[PDB]
Amino acid sequence: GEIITLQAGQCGNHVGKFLWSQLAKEHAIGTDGLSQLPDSSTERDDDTKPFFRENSRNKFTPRAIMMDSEPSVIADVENTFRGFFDPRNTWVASDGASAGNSWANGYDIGTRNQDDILNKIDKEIDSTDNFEGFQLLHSVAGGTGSGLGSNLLEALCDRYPKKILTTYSVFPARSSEVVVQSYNTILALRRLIEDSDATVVFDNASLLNISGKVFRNPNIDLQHTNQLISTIISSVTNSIRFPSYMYSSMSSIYSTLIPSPELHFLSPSFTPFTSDDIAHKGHSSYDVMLDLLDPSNSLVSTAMNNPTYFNVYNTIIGNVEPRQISRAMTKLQQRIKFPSWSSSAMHVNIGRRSPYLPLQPNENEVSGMMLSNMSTVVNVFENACNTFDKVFAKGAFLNNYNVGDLFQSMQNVQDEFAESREVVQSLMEDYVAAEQDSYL
Amino acid sequence: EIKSLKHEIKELRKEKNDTL
Ligand SMILES: Nc1nc2c(ncn2[C@@H]2O[C@H](COP(=O)(O)OP(=O)(O)O)[C@@H](O)[C@H]2O)c(=O)[nH]1
Repeated sequence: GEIITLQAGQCGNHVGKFLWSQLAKEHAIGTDGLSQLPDSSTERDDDTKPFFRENSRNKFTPRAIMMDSEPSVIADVENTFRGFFDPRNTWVASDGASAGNSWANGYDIGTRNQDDILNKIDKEIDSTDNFEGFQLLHSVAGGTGSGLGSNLLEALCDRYPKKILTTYSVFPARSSEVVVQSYNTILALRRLIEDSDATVVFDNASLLNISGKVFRNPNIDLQHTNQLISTIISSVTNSIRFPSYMYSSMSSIYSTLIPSPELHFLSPSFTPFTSDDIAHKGHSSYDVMLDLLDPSNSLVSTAMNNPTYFNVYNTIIGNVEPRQISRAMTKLQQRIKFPSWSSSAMHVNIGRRSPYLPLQPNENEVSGMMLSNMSTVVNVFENACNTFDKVFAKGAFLNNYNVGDLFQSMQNVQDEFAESREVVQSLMEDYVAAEQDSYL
Repeated sequence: EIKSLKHEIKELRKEKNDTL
């Protein structure tokens, strides 16, 4: 089962850089792309193929495709990792969109160059045999990045019906100049609504809070947000990168979490034990399962008032004791609440620690993370909706950026924005209907 | 954002000096 990763935008490129750094340091690859084991004759206890390609000279090539419009930022990853990434997998533009532009120019450029991108992804697909699905990594605030991501997602979903699509979206924190970024994000969401099968979102406020809580002298920690995102994705993909008893595919993971394709919005959580002062707050799996329910550990700043849980799936890595998890689940079934029209959905995915990094092994040291389906996910949507619910009327500085597929045709732009807001309200209504227990 | 990036680089300098 091969997974094909795609990254969009400068933020997506940084996230991919940190992610591949963590993966290489966990699989003992290094900056060159050679084996770090003293003897190559011995067998391994994992499978690197689902994420890396293998050649005759023992060279590991990451099957990642990065998109960009200004090659200045995308060259740093190759300048730090010499010969690791394939230079033919990258794509760069020439005299495209403006700095900080809307999604419109990026979408136009994507529809212009979607042929060569499709040919490249096809020539990268034909390199393997057992192909499972795609992964996308980007943000909704950036214009060109979100446009290219939306175009590629539409192409993938309407060309490949039997392949899974999982997306990672980065959302900006509540600020002043984000009035236009969220304005453009409103329509960028449209593609994630109908095309994405599984998706996770990240907010910058909670990331900065976790950074200020963990790292010293916290001033600006965008790199630490990248580290947290990479750690979350690596802990998610750990259960497939290292074989286990039950879970060996992304579909088996997502089947126990994603209901009918209108509630596939998930919120992640992670133990303060990072993966980059780390020896503290790592007592036991008991305390991990306890503080996994802490709202301060959530990756999105939400409110604590009898939260409604649809599905919960937690993964714990390390040497775990059964009695701790037994008692933890025994009391969490009483503490956590869920709607009465469904059944309790809580799952554990005890995994394996990487037997290739010189870790500090303890008898009870473990780490943990948890994904959940929440109804409070609509709050981050309302935080952007209330902004443009009152400014779109005049549109003085909104129409200047030419937010639309056509130029100066405000009628079609208004039609697109109206239908986007209507489908957003439809998602909100579908969520509140399941929350209100109307079917009961 | 340039000043923010420079101050992140200052964070990295302080960390590497602590390691030194
Ligand atoms: N995930 C992530 N996102 C970031 C980070 N730093 C900034 N961002 C956001 O990601 C967006 C990326 O915009 P981008 O597509 O690069 O704009 P462009 O340079 O004009 O193409 C910005 O609007 C930022 O708000 C980071 O460290 N991680």
